Amino acid sequence: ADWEDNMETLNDNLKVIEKADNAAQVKDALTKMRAAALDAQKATPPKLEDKSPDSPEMWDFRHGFDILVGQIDDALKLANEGKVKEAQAAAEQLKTTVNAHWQKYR
Amino acid sequence: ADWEDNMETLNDNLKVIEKADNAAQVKDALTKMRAAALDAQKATPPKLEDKSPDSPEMWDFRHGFDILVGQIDDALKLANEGKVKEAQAAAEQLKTTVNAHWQKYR
Repeated sequence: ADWEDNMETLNDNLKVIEKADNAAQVKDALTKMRAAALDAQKATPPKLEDKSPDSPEMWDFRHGFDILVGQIDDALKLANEGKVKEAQAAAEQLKTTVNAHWQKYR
Repeated sequence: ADWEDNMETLNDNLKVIEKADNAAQVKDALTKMRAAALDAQKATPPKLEDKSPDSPEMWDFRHGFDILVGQIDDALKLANEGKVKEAQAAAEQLKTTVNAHWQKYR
């Protein structure tokens, strides 16, 4: 539940989704990502330790993770529709944003 | 806390933000919208009462409100930066998505 471990779970489950061959594996990885993205929004990365809870920086942080959760939800939509290849593509598109957020708040 | 009340809250606070003449008014209305959107996302909307909670339609529902929350976050970012004109503009962009979600799931 600290921010780095949640970012790792996001990062690791991206690789898992790409190597995934079946729908259960993709859905499991997306479910783990959604949980990790919501838990990461409750955590404090180093660049936010000294920032007020209503600071623009905190709101920008929350924005990034709420959008990420929204995108993982849409990937879960596709997966549950039986469009698993589309769901994997949707997830893979998150890699640069996950990595960008990882570095921004490091 | 049902979905209809929360959608009404999103609707009416959009007009509050439109007519606001000070920063606290916009920030509080966005705060009320955020609470309404998150509370509305925990609910089951009328259109989906007959659907599994793991259904693609429910993930699409969750995706829409997660994106909406994400956008409210960014408007609160802007308002707390003291760019209330920009916050108002960002909030106007939600009136479209609020109304579309209300129409889809009512």
